[PDB]
Amino acid sequence: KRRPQVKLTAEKLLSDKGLPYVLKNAHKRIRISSKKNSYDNLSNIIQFYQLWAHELFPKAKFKDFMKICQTVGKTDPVLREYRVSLFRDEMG
Amino acid sequence: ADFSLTVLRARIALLATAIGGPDYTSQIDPPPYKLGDDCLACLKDLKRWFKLVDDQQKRWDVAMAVAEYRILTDDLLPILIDWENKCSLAAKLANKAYYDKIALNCLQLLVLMTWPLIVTEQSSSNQITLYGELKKHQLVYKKTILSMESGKVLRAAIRLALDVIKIDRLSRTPRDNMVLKLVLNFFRNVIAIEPGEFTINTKKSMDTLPPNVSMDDISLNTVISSFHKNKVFGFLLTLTSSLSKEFDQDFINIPLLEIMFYFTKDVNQELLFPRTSAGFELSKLLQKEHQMRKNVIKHTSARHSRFGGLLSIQTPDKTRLTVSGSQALVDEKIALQKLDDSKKWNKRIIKAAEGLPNSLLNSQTGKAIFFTESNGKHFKEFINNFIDSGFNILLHSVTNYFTTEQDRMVTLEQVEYLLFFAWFVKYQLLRSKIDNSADIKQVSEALKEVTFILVSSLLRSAYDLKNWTVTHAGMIAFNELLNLVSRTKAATDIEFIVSRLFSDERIQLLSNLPKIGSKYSLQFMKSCIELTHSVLKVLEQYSNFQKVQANYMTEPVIETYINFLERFRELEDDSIKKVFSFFHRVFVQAKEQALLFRFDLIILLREMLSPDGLDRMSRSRKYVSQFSDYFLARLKKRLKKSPAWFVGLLFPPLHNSEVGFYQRY
Amino acid sequence: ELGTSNLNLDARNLLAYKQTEDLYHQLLNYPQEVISIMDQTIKDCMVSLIVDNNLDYDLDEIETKFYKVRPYNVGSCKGMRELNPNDIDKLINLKGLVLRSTPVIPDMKVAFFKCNVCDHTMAVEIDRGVIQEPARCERIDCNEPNSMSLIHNRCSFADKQVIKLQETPDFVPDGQTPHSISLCVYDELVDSCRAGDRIEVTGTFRSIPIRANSRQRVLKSLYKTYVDVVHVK
Amino acid sequence: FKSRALNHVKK
DNA sequence: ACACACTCTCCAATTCTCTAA
DNA sequence: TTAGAGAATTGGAGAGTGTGTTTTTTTTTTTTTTT
Ligand SMILES: [Zn+2]
Repeated sequence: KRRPQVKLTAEKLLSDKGLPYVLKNAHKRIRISSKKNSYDNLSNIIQFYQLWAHELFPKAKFKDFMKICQTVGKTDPVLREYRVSLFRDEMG
Repeated sequence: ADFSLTVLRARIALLATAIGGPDYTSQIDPPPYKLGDDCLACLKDLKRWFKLVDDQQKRWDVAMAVAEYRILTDDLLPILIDWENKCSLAAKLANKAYYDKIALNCLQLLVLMTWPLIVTEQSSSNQITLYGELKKHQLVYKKTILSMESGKVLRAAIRLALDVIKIDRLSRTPRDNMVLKLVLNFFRNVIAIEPGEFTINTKKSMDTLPPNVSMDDISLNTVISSFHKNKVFGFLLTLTSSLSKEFDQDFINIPLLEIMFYFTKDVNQELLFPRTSAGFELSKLLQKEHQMRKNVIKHTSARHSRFGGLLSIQTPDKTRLTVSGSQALVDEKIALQKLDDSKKWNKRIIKAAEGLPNSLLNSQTGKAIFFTESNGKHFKEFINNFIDSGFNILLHSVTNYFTTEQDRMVTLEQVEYLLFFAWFVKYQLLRSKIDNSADIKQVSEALKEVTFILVSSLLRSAYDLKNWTVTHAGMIAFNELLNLVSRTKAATDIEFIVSRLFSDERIQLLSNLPKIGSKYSLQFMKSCIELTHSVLKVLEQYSNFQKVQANYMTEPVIETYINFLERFRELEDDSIKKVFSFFHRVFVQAKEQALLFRFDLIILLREMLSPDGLDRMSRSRKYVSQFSDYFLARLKKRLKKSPAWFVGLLFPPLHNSEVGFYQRY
Repeated sequence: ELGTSNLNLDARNLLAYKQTEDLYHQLLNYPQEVISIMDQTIKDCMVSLIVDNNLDYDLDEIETKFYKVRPYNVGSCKGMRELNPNDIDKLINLKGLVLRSTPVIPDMKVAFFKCNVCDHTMAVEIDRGVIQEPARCERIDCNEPNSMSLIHNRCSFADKQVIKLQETPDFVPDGQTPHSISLCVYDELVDSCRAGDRIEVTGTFRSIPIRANSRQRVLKSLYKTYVDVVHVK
Repeated sequence: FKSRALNHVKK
């Protein structure tokens, strides 16, 4: 056979390298200010998400990363279990 | 066989000379043509070659033969023009029947050869083979017919009509009424022939104007000039306006719909109203060009393309990247963008309409067609007199036909009716917006109950069977009716009509419609948006409302709005005003903030708001920056109150009962 | 106020001011990056003067222009025969006499593409000598392969010239004949110098490979060398 | 046969 | 025999459609 | 309304095939034999 293709998958997201890093650091990473423009602060938010997306899975263009995430995010039950777990933690 | 084929071609060629010829005694250098004999039989047998053979075998070979021997250009036009000019001189003074017989039968061939072309999966392989070439030859026909003596054959065709206008309807035999259908059937073709559409067999993934044809020969501009000099517009105007008085409506009023479609098609109404001028706007446009040049310059290095050094960028966790070029040294935004731009893949992509001639339904209409001044004023005069004279009487007849015949319809007649309605109603609204001499009463037949039912029924039936082109046109017609209603309410029965228009069944349909738009072409989504804006604005001025607005707000509508909004480089200044009006409605008024916290919206506002996209001084930036400020304020508040939304922002919202309620609020 | 674009700079002033004593060394060791940094500093300072002092001059005009530094008087001059492979990509200073100059050569800087079917157009940036041609036509509804094509006379170019410099007799070895070196020069400085002129120059000492044949990517082991001047005196 | 028009051609 | 240009082929990745809980 | 089972369409991996390659002045400085 030819070599099988490599893809983004929920296992990467649920890995310790994955989504927990964002929740462990996002409060410290991003910072808005009224003292800078909308365009300024708006640009700032995307920085962290871009660098994190590269570190996670360098295949593809940033937009493609988001739009790929939509499919697995809506379909996989284990990922959804993790997400309802987050919002239960806030219900705790 | 090939020899049988060429035998028929030769038979035709001999018939192409038995017909007659000019006179070489004449010493008149040249004279006109001169007439043969058996020629009745010649014309009749040619008619048989079309009907009894080519139609029965479904070929178009016979047409190829007559095009080879140039019959139209060479004999038919001078036979007719000589008949016309002879009878004209006789009328100036103020067997002959046989001459008139020849005039009739030449015209009927002109209709046949210039008849427009249709291709399907049931057309013969012969026709499919010959489609592209006969298109070229019909283009030649259009140019020629408009050119001869500055178009004088068109006076022959209407003189034929004038014989049958002449004497009382009470006398007029069925054979007699066919002449009055035939003449109008001619002008439809002459307007309808236009440059070809390229078509190929999809076996492998890898212009059609002939050398004697050019655009100015073929443009709609030309056709206006040609008809005006040759006295057509008076005929269409007189004939349509006295239509109610006992001309048998049945024979005329569909052909006479198709004309009005076939040259309203490809005009934007604003081009007919102005709202050194050309030079002034050209200079202003050059300023815009300079701004684009400035944008390129701001991304251009001072020193040359091989001077460039190398750059390294270190992340958190001490890992490093490499990028080249001299601007990357100073601009991190550019370095970040340039870094991702190298990467190869793009996800491959998905794609609604076929079978009908180019129109608003499947072309970008931000592209005018162009008028001489005399043409501009003559065209404005023709349709203005049409509206003030003919429109109500025409619509009343054609609509009370179609209610009795809806089941039998074909896709084209549906798309004609819905794009004749739309054009004339909009143009009148614009004309009276401009000036007080105009009035809205002229188009007022559209509102009465029967037509409202019929536009509704077309939209209904088209939607259920998933016919998306009729659904698209019906969307355009139903938009205008609503627009006209809000006009008239800004001045009795109209409220009754509203209440019936906004029964619950229809709200289910009109709410449903933007949701499916996400898949389809850029026009479809634009129709959905403009209809939605109108639909909500009427019900705002009804004063029910809270039921209806909550019906609209959900994920699959928002998806369509963003998917449309990100192609803003192609769209108008006005449409973006409409989209942000809706976001103001979702975000501030309804206070359903949770819909828009989704990441591909946040990307969009950077692109569009950057020095990249929307101009620093267009009115759009007022709205956009005033929106984003408020957006990010509310987002700040939400994120600090509940940190889980950092992982929320990537994904759709979560539809579980126990956690989802707190999630959304 | 004179409407001009280039600034001279003798490098000794970097040693006088305490904050730039190390920048002087970094300039000699990394010219391509450091000079670019200096350029984008000067342009920003020029903008800052008119906006801070709130003057009448057109901001768009200043944004449109390119500004360039030209460093000189860098250090001791170096003998043409004594340049060694450990000097590659560092700044150098030479003295000599001009033999000849070739005519101006057009050098491409921006490429211009047009779609053959739908007539969409794109301007593309040239770096490292390679044209970054698009894979498919970028118009959304015309996403087709091999669909774009280059239009030569709507590109943008720049002036290049080559000057032949000869060793001055003061340095030639005993019982030998003088040698020569080739200088590449661009834009402002192009037509400055004539046969028989006597000059001193300043520029990066560069080296590049050369191909074995025009058909294939095969390179030779010996590298060509030349000087890329940024100032002439 | 898989005949197809260049529906997208508008320049 | 050694880089290239071009052709051919198979296989699995992807999206679309139907069914039942 | 979600989701999972089955069918159809497309991409490009990668394997294969054929191909091309080495290789009469006219003007100007210098030595030599000829009248
Ligand atoms: Zn294109």
